[PDB]
Amino acid sequence: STPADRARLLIKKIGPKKVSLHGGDYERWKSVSKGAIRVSTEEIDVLVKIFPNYALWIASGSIAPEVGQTSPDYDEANL
Amino acid sequence: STPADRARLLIKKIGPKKVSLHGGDYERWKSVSKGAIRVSTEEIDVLVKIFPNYALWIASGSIAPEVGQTSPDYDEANL
Repeated sequence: STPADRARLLIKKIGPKKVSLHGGDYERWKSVSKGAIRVSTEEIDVLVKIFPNYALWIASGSIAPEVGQTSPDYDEANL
Repeated sequence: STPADRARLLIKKIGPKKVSLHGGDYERWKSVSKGAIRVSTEEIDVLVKIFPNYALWIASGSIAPEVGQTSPDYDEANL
C-alpha cells in the first residue's frame, strides 16, 4: 500500500467532530476521503493528532509496538 | 513544526538522482521544495524510501531510536 491508501483508510473512519476538534477542514477532508483530491501533509497532521500511535504506519506501512506505534489491524487483533 | 516543514527539510537536501532512483518526479519535487505546492503522500512515499529511518519523524516530529527511527539532527549529533 501507499501512504495515501493508509491515510484514506483512517480518513474514511473519522467524521466532522474529530476532524474539527483537531483543527482540520471537513470539506477538504471529505474530498480527500473520496479520492477526488491528493492526501497532503495537512491530513497527515490531523491524523497523527487523532492517531498518534499510527504515525509510523501511516508514513511507512510498518509498525513498532516496542515504542507504541501500531496499526488499525494490529490494535483490532490485540483486543 | 508541521509534517510539511520536516518533509521540506529533507526534500531541500535531495537532488534529481535519488528522487529518480526512488521513483518520483523531480519537477514536482522542486515545486514542493520551493513552497509553491503542498507536500503530498507522493513526496512522503519517496522520502520514506530514501530515509526509512525518518518515517516517524516526518509524520510526527518525534523519534524512537529503540526501533531505528531517528532524525537528521539526531543522526548528526550521534556521529
